[PDB]
Amino acid sequence: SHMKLVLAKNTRKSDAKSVELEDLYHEFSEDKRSIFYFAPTNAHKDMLKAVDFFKEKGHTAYLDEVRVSTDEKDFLYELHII
Repeated sequence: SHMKLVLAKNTRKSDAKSVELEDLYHEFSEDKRSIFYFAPTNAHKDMLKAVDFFKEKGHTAYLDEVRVSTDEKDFLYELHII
Protein backbone atom coordinates (compact mmCIF):
# COMPACT_ATOMS: atom_id res chain seq x y z
CA SER A 1 0.00 0.00 0.00
CA HIS A 2 0.85 3.56 -0.96
CA MET A 3 1.17 4.99 2.53
CA LYS A 4 -1.38 2.94 4.42
CA LEU A 5 -4.32 5.10 3.76
CA VAL A 6 -7.90 4.99 2.91
CA LEU A 7 -9.47 7.73 0.75
CA ALA A 8 -13.21 8.63 0.80
CA LYS A 9 -15.18 8.48 -2.37
CA ASN A 10 -17.43 11.53 -1.85
CA THR A 11 -14.96 14.29 -2.92
CA ARG A 12 -12.59 12.46 -5.21
CA LYS A 13 -14.51 9.33 -6.35
CA SER A 14 -11.91 7.75 -8.51
CA ASP A 15 -12.01 4.21 -7.12
CA ALA A 16 -11.56 4.99 -3.44
CA LYS A 17 -14.69 3.35 -2.04
CA SER A 18 -15.00 0.18 0.08
CA VAL A 19 -11.24 -0.07 0.26
CA GLU A 20 -11.09 -0.07 4.06
CA LEU A 21 -13.23 -3.21 4.30
CA GLU A 22 -10.70 -5.01 2.19
CA ASP A 23 -7.65 -3.36 3.63
CA LEU A 24 -8.89 -4.55 6.94
CA TYR A 25 -9.23 -8.23 6.36
CA HIS A 26 -6.26 -8.33 4.12
CA GLU A 27 -3.79 -5.99 5.88
CA PHE A 28 -4.46 -7.92 9.00
CA SER A 29 -3.78 -11.31 7.58
CA GLU A 30 -0.75 -10.14 5.75
CA ASP A 31 0.86 -7.70 8.16
CA LYS A 32 0.68 -5.98 11.75
CA ARG A 33 0.00 -2.47 10.65
CA SER A 34 -2.07 0.63 10.84
CA ILE A 35 -3.68 3.09 8.52
CA PHE A 36 -4.93 6.63 8.32
CA TYR A 37 -8.44 7.06 6.73
CA PHE A 38 -8.80 10.42 4.71
CA ALA A 39 -12.52 11.10 4.61
CA PRO A 40 -13.83 14.24 3.73
CA THR A 41 -13.12 17.60 5.20
CA ASN A 42 -16.06 18.95 3.19
CA ALA A 43 -19.01 16.63 4.08
CA HIS A 44 -17.85 14.71 7.18
CA LYS A 45 -20.16 11.95 5.83
CA ASP A 46 -17.72 9.27 4.59
CA MET A 47 -15.78 9.74 7.86
CA LEU A 48 -18.78 9.18 10.20
CA LYS A 49 -19.50 6.06 8.11
CA ALA A 50 -15.93 4.85 8.75
CA VAL A 51 -16.49 4.81 12.53
CA ASP A 52 -19.66 2.71 11.96
CA PHE A 53 -17.83 0.27 9.58
CA PHE A 54 -14.91 -0.31 11.86
CA LYS A 55 -17.26 -1.26 14.74
CA GLU A 56 -19.25 -3.62 12.47
CA LYS A 57 -16.19 -5.77 11.55
CA GLY A 58 -13.59 -7.10 14.12
CA HIS A 59 -10.47 -6.72 11.90
CA THR A 60 -9.28 -3.69 13.71
CA ALA A 61 -7.50 -3.17 16.80
CA TYR A 62 -8.54 0.46 17.49
CA LEU A 63 -9.77 3.69 15.93
CA ASP A 64 -9.28 7.33 17.06
CA GLU A 65 -8.86 10.75 15.31
CA VAL A 66 -5.81 12.60 14.41
CA ARG A 67 -5.94 15.94 16.32
CA VAL A 68 -5.05 17.88 13.33
CA SER A 69 -8.89 17.40 13.38
CA THR A 70 -9.45 20.92 14.68
CA ASP A 71 -7.48 22.25 11.67
CA GLU A 72 -8.56 19.78 8.91
CA LYS A 73 -11.08 17.15 10.05
CA ASP A 74 -10.03 14.76 7.32
CA PHE A 75 -8.13 12.31 9.27
CA LEU A 76 -8.92 9.06 11.20
CA TYR A 77 -5.98 7.13 12.72
CA GLU A 78 -6.87 3.43 12.65
CA LEU A 79 -4.69 0.55 13.92
CA HIS A 80 -5.00 -3.08 12.80
CA ILE A 81 -3.62 -5.84 15.07
CA ILE A 82 -1.85 -3.06 17.24
